[PDB]
Amino acid sequence: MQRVTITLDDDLLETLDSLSQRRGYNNRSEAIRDILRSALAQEATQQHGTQGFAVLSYVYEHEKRDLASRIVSTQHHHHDLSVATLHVHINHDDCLEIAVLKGDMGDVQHFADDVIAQRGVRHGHLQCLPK
Amino acid sequence: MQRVTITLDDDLLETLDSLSQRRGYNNRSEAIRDILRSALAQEATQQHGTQGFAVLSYVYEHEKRDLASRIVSTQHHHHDLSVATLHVHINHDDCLEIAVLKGDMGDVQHFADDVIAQRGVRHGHLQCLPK
Amino acid sequence: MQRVTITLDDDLLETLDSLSQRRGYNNRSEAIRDILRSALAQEATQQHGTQGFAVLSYVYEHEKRDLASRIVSTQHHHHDLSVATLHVHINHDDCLEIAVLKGDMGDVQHFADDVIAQRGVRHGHLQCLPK
Amino acid sequence: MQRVTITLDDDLLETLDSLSQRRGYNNRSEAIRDILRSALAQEATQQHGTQGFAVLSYVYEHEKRDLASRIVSTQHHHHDLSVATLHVHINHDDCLEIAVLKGDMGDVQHFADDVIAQRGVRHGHLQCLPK
DNA sequence: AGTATGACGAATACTTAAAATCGTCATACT
DNA sequence: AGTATGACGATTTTAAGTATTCGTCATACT
Ligand SMILES: [K+]
Ligand SMILES: [K+]
Ligand SMILES: [K+]
Ligand SMILES: [K+]
Ligand SMILES: [K+]
Ligand code: NI
Ligand code: NI
Ligand code: NI
Ligand code: NI
Repeated sequence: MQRVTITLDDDLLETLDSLSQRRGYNNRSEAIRDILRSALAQEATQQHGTQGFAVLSYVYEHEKRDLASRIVSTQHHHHDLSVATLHVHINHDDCLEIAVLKGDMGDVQHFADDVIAQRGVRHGHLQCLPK
Repeated sequence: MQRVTITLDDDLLETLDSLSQRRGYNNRSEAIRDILRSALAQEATQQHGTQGFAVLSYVYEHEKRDLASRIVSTQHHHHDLSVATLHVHINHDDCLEIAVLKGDMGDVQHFADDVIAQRGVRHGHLQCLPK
Repeated sequence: MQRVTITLDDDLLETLDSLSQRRGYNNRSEAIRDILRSALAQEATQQHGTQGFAVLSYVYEHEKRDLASRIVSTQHHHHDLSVATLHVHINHDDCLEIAVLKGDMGDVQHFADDVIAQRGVRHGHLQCLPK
Repeated sequence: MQRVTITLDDDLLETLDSLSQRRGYNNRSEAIRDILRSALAQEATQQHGTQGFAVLSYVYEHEKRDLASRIVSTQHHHHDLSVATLHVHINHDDCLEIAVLKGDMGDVQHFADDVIAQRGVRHGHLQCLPK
């Protein structure tokens, strides 16, 4: 098999290990392998063509890599694809934005990842509602 | 923080890396992490004790007398969970409502149900975001 | 850009400078500007062909079965002037709605009126932001 | 009397002068004096006591003065007076934000100023709805 | 009185350089 | 297989410094 080195926040790591231990896992590699495999398999994306509405929601640290200042530009670039976005400051560092999108379910998907992917933007998620 | 090495079958890794490039993160580490945090969260939102946030999105028509009226009511019902609610008038008689909620994941789920029910609520979807 | 000097009575200036420090701007120039744009943009809305954005806010009781799903219907009549509408649930029966509107300042003021009307809408206010 | 030099955008200055001319004003200093005096005198501050809800709404170039990330930062500083904020991208450069505030009408008022005073935040406006 | 401008400390925008983190591999001990 | 690290380029943070653009007061013209 292949080796791979990932880098995790201390908290993430603990949260992960313990939870892997309470499940009967004696080795991380298995543990993680099962999750990747699982969540990876149960996947699906948006067919390019249909139009409609989408609801992109996600959390992120506004401090990390001028994410706040950046996320906006990211959107203003396709400002003809954003209806509005609702923000909710959940604490000094973290933020929970919810963006309503409208247009080519394709462009949407893009713009979505143009966000979600960013390092320091956890729990990304795009929900679609095509005409 | 922390850095770890795991081992996964040549097969899986390929599947993972496809995702890395295919959908955004040209970073294997993040890809994993985001999939790791998905995991922890699921098996945290469906765990006794957890509190947090949540994004309940749904559609419905403003043409039914016993549809648009109830929603708001049954929502004020537990107005201690509703942070706010963005609403869009997609077309002439259809509404796209997104409601951000906050509290014990339990009640929250409950609260979501008592909303997706009210006949006329289509595509109802809950997205939990623990602490 | 442009820089100008004006002359005002010792009296007035003192009143202005109190405002500068008292309420934010520790900058005389801005203080003035903001007050100047209030003036202009005011006698800019009450005019012809004037188009732009507007923020219609108001409160009401959802308890009244003819007030809850009553506002949404009116808004759906001008679903072409509505962008989105944020809504909060102050308490068991109080609603705080904010409707962001775009279009011609006429139809808007119109629209607003209709919504300010529907008996039971208190504190109703509309702010215009011409282009 | 006292001399004072303010700095204005070219457009602002023209918009202002012409409008001052169409009103029978032969000198700017009078024109401006009258507006300052008026709107200034016609104020309405908030006392540190009454709690309630507020509706702060403004526009601002997100690239100017790092506003996008600063605004956020400041709000996260008073992240307890903030319920939720609705953003709307009107164009590549400008943004229309609507923050719904809650708490001691006095702090709100303060906070609101910590947003409106900013060079780069035009048409700022606070609307109060106490208890 | 009402308008323009010079002059210059203060605030903000651009560049540029060094320091601290992250993302992957590869080697090495369990 | 699993897990832990050194090594090292790519990505971000900080710090630093210079060119601009502001905000006001002072001086001078209209
Ligand atoms: K991410
Ligand atoms: K609430
Ligand atoms: K609409
Ligand atoms: K908050
Ligand atoms: K301002
Ligand atoms: Ni925030
Ligand atoms: Ni609607
Ligand atoms: Ni309500
Ligand atoms: Ni914007």
